[PDB]
Amino acid sequence: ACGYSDRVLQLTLGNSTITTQEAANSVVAYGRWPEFIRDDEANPVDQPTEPDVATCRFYTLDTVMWGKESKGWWWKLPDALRDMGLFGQNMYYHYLGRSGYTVHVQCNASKFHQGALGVFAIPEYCLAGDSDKQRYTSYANANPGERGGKFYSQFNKDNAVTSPKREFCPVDYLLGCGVLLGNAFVYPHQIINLRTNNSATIVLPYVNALAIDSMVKHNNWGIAILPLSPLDFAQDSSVEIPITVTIAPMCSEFNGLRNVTAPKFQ
Amino acid sequence: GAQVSSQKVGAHENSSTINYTTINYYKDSASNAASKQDYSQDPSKFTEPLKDVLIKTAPALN
Amino acid sequence: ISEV
Amino acid sequence: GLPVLNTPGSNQYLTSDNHQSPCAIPEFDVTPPIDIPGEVKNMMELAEIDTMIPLNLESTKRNTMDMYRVTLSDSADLSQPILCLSLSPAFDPRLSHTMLGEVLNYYTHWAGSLKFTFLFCGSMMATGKILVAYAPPGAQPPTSRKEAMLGTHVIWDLGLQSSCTMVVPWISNVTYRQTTQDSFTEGGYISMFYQTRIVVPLSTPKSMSMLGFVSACNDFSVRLLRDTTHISQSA
Amino acid sequence: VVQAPTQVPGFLGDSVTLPCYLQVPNMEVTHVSQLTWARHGESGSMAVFHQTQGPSYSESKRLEFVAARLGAELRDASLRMFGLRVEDEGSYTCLFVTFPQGSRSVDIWLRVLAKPQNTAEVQKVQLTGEPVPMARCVSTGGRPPAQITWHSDLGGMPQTSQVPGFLSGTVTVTSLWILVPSSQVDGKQVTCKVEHESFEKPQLLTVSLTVYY
Amino acid sequence: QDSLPDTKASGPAHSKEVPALTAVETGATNPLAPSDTVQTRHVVQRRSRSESTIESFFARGACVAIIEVDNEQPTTRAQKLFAMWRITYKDTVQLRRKLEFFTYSRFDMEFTFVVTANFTNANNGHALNQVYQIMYIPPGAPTPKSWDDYTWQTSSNPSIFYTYGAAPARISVPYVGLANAYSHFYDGFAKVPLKTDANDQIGDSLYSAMTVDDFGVLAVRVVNDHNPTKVTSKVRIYMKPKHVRVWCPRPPRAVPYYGPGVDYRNNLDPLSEKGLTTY
Ligand SMILES: CCCCCCCCCCCCC/C=C/[C@@H](O)[C@H](N)CO
Ligand SMILES: *C(=O)CCCCCCCCCCCCC
Repeated sequence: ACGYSDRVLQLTLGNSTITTQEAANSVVAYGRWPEFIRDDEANPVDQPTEPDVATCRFYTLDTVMWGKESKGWWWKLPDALRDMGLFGQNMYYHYLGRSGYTVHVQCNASKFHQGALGVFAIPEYCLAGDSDKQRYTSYANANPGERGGKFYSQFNKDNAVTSPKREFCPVDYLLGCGVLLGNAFVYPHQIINLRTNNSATIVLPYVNALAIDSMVKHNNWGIAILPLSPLDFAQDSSVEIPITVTIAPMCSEFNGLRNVTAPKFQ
Repeated sequence: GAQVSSQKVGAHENSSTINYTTINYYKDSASNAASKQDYSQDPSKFTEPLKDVLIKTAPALN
Repeated sequence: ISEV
Repeated sequence: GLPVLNTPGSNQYLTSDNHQSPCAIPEFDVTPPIDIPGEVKNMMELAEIDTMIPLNLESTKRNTMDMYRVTLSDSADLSQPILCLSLSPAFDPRLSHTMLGEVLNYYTHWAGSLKFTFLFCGSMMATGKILVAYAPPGAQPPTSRKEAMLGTHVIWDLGLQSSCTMVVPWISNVTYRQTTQDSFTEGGYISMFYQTRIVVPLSTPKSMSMLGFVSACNDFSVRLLRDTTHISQSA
Repeated sequence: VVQAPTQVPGFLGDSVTLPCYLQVPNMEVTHVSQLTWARHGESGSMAVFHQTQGPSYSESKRLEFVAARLGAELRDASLRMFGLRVEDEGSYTCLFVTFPQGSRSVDIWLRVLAKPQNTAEVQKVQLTGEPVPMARCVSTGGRPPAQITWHSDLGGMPQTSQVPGFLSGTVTVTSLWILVPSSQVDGKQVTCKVEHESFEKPQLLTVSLTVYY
Repeated sequence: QDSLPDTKASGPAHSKEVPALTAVETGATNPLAPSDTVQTRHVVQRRSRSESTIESFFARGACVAIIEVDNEQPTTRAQKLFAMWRITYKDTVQLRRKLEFFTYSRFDMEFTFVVTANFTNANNGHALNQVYQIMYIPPGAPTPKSWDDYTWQTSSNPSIFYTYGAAPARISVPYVGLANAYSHFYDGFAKVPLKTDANDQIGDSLYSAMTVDDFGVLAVRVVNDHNPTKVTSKVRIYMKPKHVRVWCPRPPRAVPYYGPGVDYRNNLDPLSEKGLTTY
């Protein structure tokens, strides 16, 4: 009658609002909405900071382009937001930090384009390395920030055993970690199938084996976007359309304040 | 301290609730055997983790 | 004892 | 003949088991107890007593009475730290042999808050203000007062109350840390800097010792009993 | 198996390395392969080189760790202690950890100190009889005193008195001088042999004489 | 009462309720039952899922280690008069793969030890029955440097003294994790390189590893002094998780394991060939 649809949503957090008119409902991972540490689950004893609206708001990462030969993209959280406004500052000034997230992936095209993206949110997304040496990807390479990384179609082993790259080599049909991509659907996910929807919204609780941890040392969630069905349009052979990822911290609390961490990335 | 529970009987002799008895002999619960009387749950958190869960007879996209 |  | 069936484990000897065994001297007339002062019920009671920290393990000082003395003076370089120490209470060489460090070295894991108390042993005419700080791990270890004051800290004013306590609050990711050194369970940094300087009048010593003490707070516990590396025996 | 060669002098000043080699047989290769060093040492219970993934400095600020770490090798690791004071011995140990049997190794230790320096000076004028011409064999800077030995060419040697040790900064100093009496020639290869057993062959310093009028 | 739901009888349909159509884009699985798309009869269902509970899926001792230890004259060379094993489930593959259907777990652990021995030399007399000491050395405790040094006094570490030929030894251990659950996967590092670090080695650590020593080691020795003939033994260790809870399911490992992380190397082609239209 007045017209509410699970295809049209507005998300408002802090000073930021997102609208979509072609959603496919939204996922709350494992059925758990984010929340703060309860006193009976608390572990550091100092009073936490809870920046609230200053950090729990939508940050848009740099857009990536989906073309016919794209194999996929991945980001880790909190890493993709390490340089985002006051979320990054609080993350680096405190030994411990905890946060849930709303992830909104945006990709519009037209009624004559086709393709389907799988958007998966993976707890502890360990990725495989590029060489004979095990567990050797370096901190700077494992953590690309908002730039994220990419998937490949095959294992290209780094051979310069002299000046090893120490990078991940995520093969796409193996989900970058030795399992088959088809089973990634056991993880919280949505599909952006261009004939049906133009966005995916997934709410992520904080998941870890601890109530709070070091955000600088450990990524809690990985976001993997892979073309389940490749992009195609009319009869053109080089169609490209943007994919934009907007993520908002939720229920952020931090403990253990001191001087700022300055990681060496370069 | 004997716990008495019912067995779920498979093959029946040509002879009812058959029971078995358990006593824990150690103070540390890690020493205990497994009771294997385990409850289950709903798969929904994995099969339907949607903010608006819709009924299967209705359209998924309205 | 305790039957269950 | 009660029918019995022997399970795995039969006839083993586990040195941490807890079983009954026949008494070799039956009906012995045991001497009854008397009330001796000083009974202890838990090893953590000993970790709660302040014991003096060997803070100065420089070459010529370690293993002498001088390992317990840190020199303060009115001409010290005010920009430099007075002392620096890692929060590894069973492993850092300044903390591992205190009563707190000796008890933790019989356990694999520790958790809780700790308190450092410092005693000024200058004359009554000496004054000064000192900043003592704790930086939870993960950033550069403080090299200046400017960095140290951004973490947990106490500014001590010297005066009639001779001593000052800084509490290092339990701030940890894991629920228990390891007593060996491990970066995964590292505890952070303690540093101390002059806030103003030691000032004395004429005819007064310009240098003096400071002594430091450490003990566990009431939320501290240890678990997983293990042998210590602090005693051995040769063949 | 454990095959550590480290019984090292060890030179002071400093500085030198404190190595640890564990050559690995050979068809049952070793992991996890973390390496621990325990001093000997008021060990309660740390002055430790431990290396899990990233090399961890258990607090003795004056340390250098050089092994192909954060990856693996495994361990024929080298340590270094500078510096530069005689933080001596005592002793040091080198213990490894292993998935097979090898959460174990061997204690292995040695020396440190201290080499001296030498020069020769010869004067003054001969008004006899019948002492000095005079050759002096100065020996500066060596706590374990260097055995200075004056010899020459003839039986005019039995005459060799010593300045004992009035020690400089931690380090002992001496001067042997001769005397050798009287009279004329230049002219002989009178050689002072200063030892200490460090460096190469003992410090052999040959000189002349002050002949006057 | 643990049986699965009964099938309801259902008949024809001609309606606007369309359970057969759905949109998997939402992230949900369509909860259909056969009576949504065909006519069914009533069936009183008696099957149960008793054997696929988390406890029953893990309720088996699985081999995780084979430790070899000898009893012979102490020579000067490298021998195996005692052996050390770093405790792990990643030296074998079968239990590793079942645990890794999940990201986190919490359980007590039962260890059963099977010990076998044999002669190696045709004959230098015989051997009297051997007793084995299996000592647990937690991270930080002193490790033995020889088979009879002082660490074997075991005043605080727990040891099992097992007699050859007795029933396999068995002990239980509580949940001993430092966190509230064991992490089967850790996307992170134990150290972070900082800009002010003196060199790059200082902040370098292995990807996805946590503590260095993890749970410590088991040190095994034969307590007997040597006989003239050499005797070799193997201790096989079987782990069984009990009182098990698990969280966050994962795809199972599909290509061979290559080390303790998730790295892969060969046989990256798990699926065989089959024609699209071949039954
Ligand atoms: C006398 C024999 C005593 C044996 C004592 C063994 C103690 C250790 C039990 C460990 C059970 C390990 C299960 C695995 C946990 C790992 O997944 C994770 N890395 C922990 O975060
Ligand atoms: C509940 O336990 C009531 C009493 C049960 C009586 C039978 C006990 C059998 C022996 C148990 C011994 C445990 C180890 C001392």
